[PDB]
Amino acid sequence: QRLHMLQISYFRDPYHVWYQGNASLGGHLTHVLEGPDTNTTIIQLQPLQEPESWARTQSGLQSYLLQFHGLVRLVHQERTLAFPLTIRCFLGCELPPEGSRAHVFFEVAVNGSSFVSFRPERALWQADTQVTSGVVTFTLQQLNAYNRTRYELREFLEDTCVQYVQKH
Amino acid sequence: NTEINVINSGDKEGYIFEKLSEFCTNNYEQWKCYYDNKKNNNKCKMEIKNKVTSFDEFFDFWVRKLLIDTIKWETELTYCICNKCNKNCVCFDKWVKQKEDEWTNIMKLFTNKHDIPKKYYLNINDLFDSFFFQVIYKFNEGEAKWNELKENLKKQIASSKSEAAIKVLFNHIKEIATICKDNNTN
Ligand SMILES: CCCCCCCCCCCCCCCCCCCC(=O)O[C@H](COC(=O)CCCCCCCCCCCCCC)COP(=O)(O)OCCN
Ligand SMILES: *[C@@H]1O[C@H](CO)[C@@H](O[C@@H]2O[C@H](CO)[C@@H](O[C@H]3O[C@H](CO)[C@@H](O)[C@H](O)[C@@H]3O)[C@H](O)[C@H]2NC(C)=O)[C@H](O)[C@H]1NC(C)=O
Ligand SMILES: *[C@@H]1O[C@H](CO)[C@@H](O[C@@H]2O[C@H](CO)[C@@H](O)[C@H](O)[C@H]2NC(C)=O)[C@H](O)[C@H]1NC(C)=O
Ligand SMILES: *[C@@H]1O[C@H](CO)[C@@H](O[C@@H]2O[C@H](CO)[C@@H](O)[C@H](O)[C@H]2NC(C)=O)[C@H](O)[C@H]1NC(C)=O
Ligand SMILES: *[C@@H]1O[C@H](CO)[C@@H](O)[C@H](O)[C@H]1NC(C)=O
Repeated sequence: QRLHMLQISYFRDPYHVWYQGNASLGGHLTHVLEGPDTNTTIIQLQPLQEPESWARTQSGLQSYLLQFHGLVRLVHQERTLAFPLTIRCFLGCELPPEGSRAHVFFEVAVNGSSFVSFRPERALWQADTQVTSGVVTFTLQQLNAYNRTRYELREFLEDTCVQYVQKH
Repeated sequence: NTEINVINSGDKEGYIFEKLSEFCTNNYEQWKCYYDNKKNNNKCKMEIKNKVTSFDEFFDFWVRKLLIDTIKWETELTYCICNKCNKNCVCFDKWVKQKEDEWTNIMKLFTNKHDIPKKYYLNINDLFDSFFFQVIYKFNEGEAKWNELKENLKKQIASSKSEAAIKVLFNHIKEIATICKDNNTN
């Protein structure tokens, strides 16, 4: 079926963030994420992954959070963002019953409004807003510039996420 | 509190030696920072258009620029590892010493080993994750220069003996200046 992941990031200013998130396999809640940028707790509510494998997953998620915060700091330093600000990342993978290729997504909203989203076919990010701005253009330039934010991200969704669904 | 005299290179295109020309042959920023444990009002003051930032803003700028300049200097000094090449070598060594002084002055705000917040004392992995986008932005082939830097810091920690990325970085830059100075003999 599916694995969904939700991350809400509350920025009081560029340098401090409170994260609140969760993940669900099918209908129910499997993971919870909460805490300040420096000390974010990530938990699997059920022992889906063995200790070593879970530690590896936690490591990857912690690296992601540091990089995510870094991008927000960069956009602010280069283009100016209005704080306080909330960012919502909603992502996942869905395996059709028929057997076709998994549907994958990563949608970003800022202050409750659609902002950018990932398009896995060519591994590129696009604007979801019709309001053009220096902020949107700059953020997309950055997201579309690196292997990390393009190909590695697509692999997380199409490979890591899909394999996780097939396993549990 | 402390006084930090910062040698800030530009934010524009040019040779690092040319950008820091007056520093190599001798006009950069005098800061004053204030820090408290439970107080969130931790601010820095820029004297001489003078500014007031938060400590976190100043510290992010300082680390981000230390990382950008390291990469800029290393690419300029790798190109010649010539007359300006020996001059570039002398200015780099002068610059490493200047950056070590800046770091020790910043550290005076703490005076504790366990009590230096994780936020300002990140390991190699954390530092390289936190500053990925900020440093990478500046450079053509930035992703590769950043990975090269991380691997070289990882080699430094392996050769010496978890611990702060800035201290490993100082060891890496001090080594570049040593190789650099030794080569300027011939
Ligand atoms: C087998 C186990 C796996 C299953 C895990 C399940 C656990 C769920 C945890 C519960 C909490 C849910 C909420 C967290 C969701 C995070 C998603 C992780 C994404 C991730 O790690 O992507 C990596 C790339 O990072 C990046 O792409 C970082 C770049 C940042 C991009 C930010 C997105 C846009 C934000 C725009 C903001 C701009 C602001 C302007 C207003 C992929 O790499 P990898 O993990 O495959 O490893 C490759 C080794 N090299
Ligand atoms: C995301 O939403 C935030 C609130 O939901 C919003 O923050 C609010 O921004 C305004 C304007 O910057 C602040 O208002 C203050 O500043 C203006 C400046 O002209 C003064 O005239 C006002 O009197 C006031 O002092 C609000 O205080 C602030 N809201 C809160 C609760 O702090 C962000 O700007 C939004 N960010 C984005 C990117 O849309
Ligand atoms: C993660 O965050 C919250 C935890 O409760 C969930 O969000 C709620 O979703 C239900 C529908 O599923 C809505 O009725 C609520 O109004 C939502 N809350 C808010 C504050 O808007 C969410 O379902 C959790 N799980 C996932 C996978 O996102
Ligand atoms: C760092 O680790 C955790 C957070 O990652 C802190 O413990 C948290 O305490 C608050 C308040 O009691 C809770 O809301 C969290 O959910 C707790 N987390 C866990 C894992 O139990 C801990 O106190 C932090 N320590 C320091 C010194 O920052
Ligand atoms: C990015 O990934 C492609 C493979 O899809 C590869 O050719 C390229 O060298 C990678 N590395 C960088 C830093 O671009």
